[PDB]
Amino acid sequence: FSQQIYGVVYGNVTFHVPSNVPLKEVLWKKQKDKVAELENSEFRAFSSFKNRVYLDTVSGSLTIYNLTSSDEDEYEMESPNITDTMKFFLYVLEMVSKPMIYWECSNATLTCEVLEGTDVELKLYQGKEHLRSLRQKTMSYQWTNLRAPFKCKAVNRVSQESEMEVVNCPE
Ligand SMILES: *[C@@H]1O[C@H](CO)[C@@H](O)[C@H](O)[C@H]1NC(C)=O
Ligand SMILES: *[C@@H]1O[C@H](CO)[C@@H](O)[C@H](O)[C@H]1NC(C)=O
Ligand SMILES: *[C@@H]1O[C@H](CO)[C@@H](O)[C@H](O)[C@H]1NC(C)=O
Repeated sequence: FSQQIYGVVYGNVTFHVPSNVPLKEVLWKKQKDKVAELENSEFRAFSSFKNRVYLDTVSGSLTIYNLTSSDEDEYEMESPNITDTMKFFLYVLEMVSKPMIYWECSNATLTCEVLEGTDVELKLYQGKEHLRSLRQKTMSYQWTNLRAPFKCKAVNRVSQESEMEVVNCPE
């Protein structure tokens, strides 16, 4: 088992583990270090996870609260009567802010940019047409026409915001 999980800074995520036969004990590790456990009928969390994790005693599912970038990592769940691995790679992303659109009339160049966001992609549209996408926080485009306004969308795994603007240039 392997799973890709996307969380937001300061938010939380739950690593859902197949719930059938209740687990008697369960151990969660972040890389090779202990995160939390249900051992000998007692619960305990370790290091940075004390006070910010919840462990489902039935399924063994782990919930991590108040995510921070350091939390981005591979996590593994183990239980005595569970043969196979339960691996989860958690990515912690900051949400995108609203994109800004500006232009230069002289060289008919339109630029879109966005300040905040992790692994952001900017997508540009004019009318109902998707003109381009770039995995960057700034993207420029030389326009051929101004028959419709431009829409720029900033998107990442955990969020998205867009801005729409009409270009004002002398004909
Ligand atoms: C955990 O995140 C969810 C959305 O993913 C949110 O509804 C909830 O408020 C958060 N839990 C806590 C305790 O803040
Ligand atoms: C989350 O952690 C940050 C510091 O890293 C701080 O805002 C606070 O300790 C936590 N926030 C909440 C709502 O628990
Ligand atoms: C002109 O267009 C180029 C790209 O074609 C761009 O790099 C530049 O910022 C624009 N503005 C000016 C004043 O040249």
